Amino acid sequence: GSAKKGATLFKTRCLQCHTVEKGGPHKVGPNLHGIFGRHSGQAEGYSYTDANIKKNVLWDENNMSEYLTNPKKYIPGTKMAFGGLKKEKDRNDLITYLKKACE
Amino acid sequence: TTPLVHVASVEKGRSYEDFQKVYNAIALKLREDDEYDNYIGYGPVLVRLAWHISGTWDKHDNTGGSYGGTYRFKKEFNDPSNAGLQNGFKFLEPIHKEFPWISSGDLFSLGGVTAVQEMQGPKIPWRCGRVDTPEDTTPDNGRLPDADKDAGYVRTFFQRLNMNDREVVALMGAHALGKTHLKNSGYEGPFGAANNVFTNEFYLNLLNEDWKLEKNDANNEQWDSKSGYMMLPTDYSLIQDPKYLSIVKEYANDQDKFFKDFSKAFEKLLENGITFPKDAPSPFIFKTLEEQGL
Ligand code: HEC
Ligand code: HEC
Repeated sequence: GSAKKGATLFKTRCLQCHTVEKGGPHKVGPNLHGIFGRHSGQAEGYSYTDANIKKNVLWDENNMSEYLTNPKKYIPGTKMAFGGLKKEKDRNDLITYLKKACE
Repeated sequence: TTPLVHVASVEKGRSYEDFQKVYNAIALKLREDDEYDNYIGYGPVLVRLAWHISGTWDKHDNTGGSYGGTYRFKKEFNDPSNAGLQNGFKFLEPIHKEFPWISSGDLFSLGGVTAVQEMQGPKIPWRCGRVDTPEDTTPDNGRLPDADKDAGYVRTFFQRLNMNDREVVALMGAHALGKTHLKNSGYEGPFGAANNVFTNEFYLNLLNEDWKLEKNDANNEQWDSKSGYMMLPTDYSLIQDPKYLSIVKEYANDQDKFFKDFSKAFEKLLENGITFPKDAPSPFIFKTLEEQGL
């Protein structure tokens, strides 16, 4: 996918609630640094819903795609108020960008 | 000659299944045109359009309101208060051509309901029957509220729409959606975090964020949070007024309650000035794209 297009999608649809940089501040949602290959609900300092912790999944590019399609569907009771990326192209672009941005 | 009365009249040979397909067309276009306004989508502007075409109502002589579909005429179209709603109108344009039988008033109000539902808001019962009225029935400009006011102004203004304290606080929760644009209203910035998902964040943000009153690029004064949000003076006055403040805390602690009250208030808003006869069908609750499998 296009990381630069994915950069735009993050800036307009994610940035208001999430930062990507290492040691970046918690906001509406948790910092997403090192999010891939980490268990859900494990960002230190952040207060998750227990539904997010109960889901208990190591985040990878496939479950991220499903989650971002419909967050309430993948994790019922989540407090992430996000409609969902309904275009697979945008999910591929976003995840591509997020892959490196939060390394 | 007797007070002006607007009798709901169902579009000839149209029923619930017909309006679901209009709903579907609106909802699908909402889903697919996701780039508008930096990926906010058309959701918020459709809600604003529905409230603006309804908010011209005057309870004292039944002038204005959603019935006549009078937004389609230039006098109401070019209302400075309505700047930006052209986008919502052009959005609904291809849908109107696909369903030319639906009245302008029915389409505008249905767009708002669809938007609220698709944005995961509460279910809003909706009634058809609005009928297009001539161009001289169009309300004069200036019937919509100003932003640089206080709670006293707000309470007083909504008397004209027959809305009480709870209904006002509920309806204002719609400012969880979308943003202000400088070239439209002289105010700039997102109201909250979730721009196109219907939540009770309006109430939570008012109470829990740190706000400061400052001048924007239009030299208008608005409340800005350190978290990057903004609120109009009329919005912030809901925590400056004691009676408003109680209801604000209520909806902030209970989204379910807020959804219930908003649904009532919004439908009331869209139906003000309308007389529904006895033969009229029961209000419609439309199926979202989500529960249709999309
Ligand atoms: C607020 C308005 C948000 C927007 C827009 C987006 N996210 Fe979010 N996110 C938010 C919250 C409050 C939470 C926690 C949910 C809970 O139940 O506790 C989340 C969660 C995530 C996660 C999972 C993090 C983890 O399990 O540690 C991810 C990976 C995530 N969010 C990413 C993400 C993306 C990619 C977004 C846009 C495309 C996005 N979020 C929007 C708050 C909000
Ligand atoms: C039931 C719905 C509703 C009610 C009631 C309502 N608003 Fe809003 N208004 C909206 C929505 C939704 C937006 C965001 C539109 C967008 O993002 O395109 C908005 C945006 C605005 C804007 C900026 C529009 C722009 O594009 O710059 C102003 C100004 C405004 N509202 C004023 C008010 C005032 C003042 C009141 C009451 C005293 C009020 N509104 C009540 C729904 C409502």
